[PDB]
Amino acid sequence: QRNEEKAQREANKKIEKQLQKDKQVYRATHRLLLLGAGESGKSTIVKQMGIFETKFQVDKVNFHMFDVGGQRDERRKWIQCFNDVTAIIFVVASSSYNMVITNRLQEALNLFKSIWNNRWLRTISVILFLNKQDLLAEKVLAGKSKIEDYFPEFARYTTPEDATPEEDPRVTRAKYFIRDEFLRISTASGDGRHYCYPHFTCAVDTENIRRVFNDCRDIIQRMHLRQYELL
Amino acid sequence: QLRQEAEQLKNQIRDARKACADATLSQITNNIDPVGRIQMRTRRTLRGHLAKIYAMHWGTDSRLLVSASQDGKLIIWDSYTTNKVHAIPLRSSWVMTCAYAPSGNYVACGGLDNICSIYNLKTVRVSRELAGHTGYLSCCRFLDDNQIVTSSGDTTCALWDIETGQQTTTFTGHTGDVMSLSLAPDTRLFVSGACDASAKLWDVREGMCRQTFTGHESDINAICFFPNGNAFATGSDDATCRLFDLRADQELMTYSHDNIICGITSVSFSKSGRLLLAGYDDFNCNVWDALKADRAGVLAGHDNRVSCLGVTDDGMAVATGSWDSFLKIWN
Amino acid sequence: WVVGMGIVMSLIVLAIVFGNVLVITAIAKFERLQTVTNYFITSLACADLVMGLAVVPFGAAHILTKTWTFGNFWCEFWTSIDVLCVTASIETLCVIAVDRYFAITSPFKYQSLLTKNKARVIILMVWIVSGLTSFLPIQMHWYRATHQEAINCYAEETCCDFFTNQAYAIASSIVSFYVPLVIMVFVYSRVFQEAKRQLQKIDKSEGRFHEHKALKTLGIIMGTFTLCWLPFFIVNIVHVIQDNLIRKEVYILLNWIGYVNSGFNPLIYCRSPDFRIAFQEL
Amino acid sequence: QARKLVEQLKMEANIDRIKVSKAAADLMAYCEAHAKEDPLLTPVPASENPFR
Ligand SMILES: Nc1nc2c(ncn2[C@@H]2O[C@H](COP(=O)(O)OP(=O)(O)OP(=O)(O)O)[C@@H](O)[C@H]2O)c(=O)[nH]1
Ligand SMILES: CN[C@@H]1CCc2c(ccc(O)c2O)[C@H]1O
Repeated sequence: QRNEEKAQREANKKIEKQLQKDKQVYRATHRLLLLGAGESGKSTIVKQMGIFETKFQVDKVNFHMFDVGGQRDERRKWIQCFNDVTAIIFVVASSSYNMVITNRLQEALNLFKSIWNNRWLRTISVILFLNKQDLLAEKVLAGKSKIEDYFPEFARYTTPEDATPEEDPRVTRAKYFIRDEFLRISTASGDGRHYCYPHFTCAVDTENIRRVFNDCRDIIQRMHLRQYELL
Repeated sequence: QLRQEAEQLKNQIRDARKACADATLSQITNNIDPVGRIQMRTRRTLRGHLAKIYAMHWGTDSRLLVSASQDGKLIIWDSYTTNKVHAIPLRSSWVMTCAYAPSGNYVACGGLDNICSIYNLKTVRVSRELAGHTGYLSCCRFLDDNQIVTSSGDTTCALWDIETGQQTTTFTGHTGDVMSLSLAPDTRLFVSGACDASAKLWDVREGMCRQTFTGHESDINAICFFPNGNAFATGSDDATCRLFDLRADQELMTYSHDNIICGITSVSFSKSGRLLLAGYDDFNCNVWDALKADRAGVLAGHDNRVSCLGVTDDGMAVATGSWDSFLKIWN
Repeated sequence: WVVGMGIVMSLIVLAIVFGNVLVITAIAKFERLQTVTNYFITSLACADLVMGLAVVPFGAAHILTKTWTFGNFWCEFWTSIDVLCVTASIETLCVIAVDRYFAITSPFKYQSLLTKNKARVIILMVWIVSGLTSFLPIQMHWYRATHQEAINCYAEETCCDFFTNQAYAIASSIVSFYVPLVIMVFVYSRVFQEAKRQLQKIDKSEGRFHEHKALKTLGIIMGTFTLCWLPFFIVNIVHVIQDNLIRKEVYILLNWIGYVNSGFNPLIYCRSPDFRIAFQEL
Repeated sequence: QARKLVEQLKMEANIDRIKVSKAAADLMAYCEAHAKEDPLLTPVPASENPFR
């Protein structure tokens, strides 16, 4: 009677003391979601620098990434669980305009549009990696394949003046056209609540973790600035 | 040729149940007295979860309950004195369901890792792990201490043998993800609602579907048995609830309002089956009248979306959980 | 004019108490407003409410009746409450500015830097330093002047004026209004720089498909506080150095203009959807 | 797959079903009979309420 009540309170105090230590670790870590178009080469990006999870730390900051391979369907009912993540990483193979496999770039664009316009992912940014740049450069330098045959809008495109090519002008024009194809979808739907950070990625890059770190820093800083009515 | 016969067979089934609609449930219960107005108040508030809450299950003793959260904990509460009894950390932080054994010795869990885990409360360490599903688990219910039924996102359900960890039987026939299930009071039949807007009635012992109901328009999110056991109710994300009768093999009544446009996350019945409690996407719960289809109360004490709801076996309290990491007891 | 002047002073008391009580009740009643940043706002609201309840009515009565009737002890108690409430309100704005500075400039370490216990310790320290500056020197007669007029003022029982020496006036000015001014200036310059650089980045990366807000917000925040409190803390230093340059009426008028600032804090630090919804619910 | 779908429909279509006037009456009678011990319909006194 009297002794039982005190016994219960003893166990509650021990449990509540453990939950305080767990809250410190939980609030100091950042969660990322990794997506792909099906044959985009996202496995290599993970390898170099049900559900698969990985942990890494840069500049004494803890990150923790999620990859889903146990579920493969055109309907993503589980996508509503990832509405508290810091950012989403989207990997797309940019050198697959001619591969019907209806081509894979159009499917990737449709997937990006579906993810962007979602009732739950309305405040989440996307870090976009445009993988397989060397293959794209080689195929563009090859005269046989023409993007305008598959993408008719390419017949009336010019390289932007405010560009930073390294490179023959043809491959730069192709890369910027492909990047703009995603940017035009990104800009229209959202208004300041989230942004997109496109990057050009290859199989020999080792600075991708720095890019993720900087993009997350920008995401949090912009979130705070918008919250304090300064942006 | 074969497809022609299936269309012909589906034609007579609609005609078979069309001649059985002598009247509607609404006409018969027009002379019944209204329930009136029902107002409830919060009695307890449970705190301690660091993230949003997906699952909740009452105990058979109507005193203890379990809850699951995205931060990776499985906390057992004491609803009377508001005291934490256990806190089981999980290997995977993505959890979608939980269950509490009728005897009170075990607790199950599952989620995005396609695995169901059983814990031994009275010994707390992992006892068994069940594998074989190719999709995320959506629900799980205990039949006994040695057998459990699970549903997953690979459009299949299964019955497991905990002692050996093997699927005794498998139920197939759905075309979309199975979202929920509920067992009969006698533990001989169960129903499942899937994303193809259809519900099915199965047989645990034999293992084949008996009847199919296709009244809804979109994905079915919740399902529950009538206390009698001859009827059940469903809830989809088109802001409608429907009541289906097993012996008549069709739909009896629809619960909807013109001021509601959000989806429905959970449903449950009262002790007598007169009241129907459903949780919505618009941050609050509503209370209906099963025999008349009119609103009788509103529970609006939550700050984020209500994801789970349950009623005690003795029917003294109602517990709800939401995405703001809080549980509330309404009496 | 006494009837008209008393009407205006009656509306000032009502405005201060009405806004501050609403903010305090809204935060406590609702669980979504229990953030760390709201503790500083709660402390500032409590200080402003104490000011409005304890300083404005008695000062207004003293001005209107032209005589002090409560004795030679309640005058000193009222002066101590006045200094304590003024000092502890300006120093909370500094804490809010530093909080925003740490939130924006260093986003990864913000959660570790600020904790509820740390917030409580900081607030208690601020209030303790405010109490040490007001009650301790005043109640021990270390602020007393030396000229014959001050001696007569202290001897009389119906007179309750303010006379002080050079050291106390200079020291009290700096703790209440000068150290906190440069700190917020330095903070907000860096905040503006960060906002402008982020805007430049967004324009560079996304310009073809498409700083008034930050400038306007910072201008409001700085201008209200500065225009309310700078002239008084300038004339406070000037009068001790030059005796005949400043009159008593100007001193009182500038002090009251400073007092008025307590009724504007809810209109500045409580504009957000979470606060507007809470106000609508109540 | 086509044959299995046709077989299931034939097996399901051959069942006996009662009219709605009987099922509605059964649910109404059950609710009327068991509405006595429904604590949610009629609030219980605070003496017998464990949560208050
Ligand atoms: N040149 C080049 N080849 C790549 C690149 N990324 C992947 N590959 C090729 O992909 C082959 C192996 O496949 P993975 O790297 O695992 O890519 P994946 O299997 O399609 O990954 P997922 O489909 O997302 O699971 C390698 O032999 C590479 O030749 C790239 O960025 N550049
Ligand atoms: C009676 N009015 C007082 C006079 C001096 C003084 C005030 C406020 C803050 C200070 O640091 C002061 O030294 C004024 O409120």
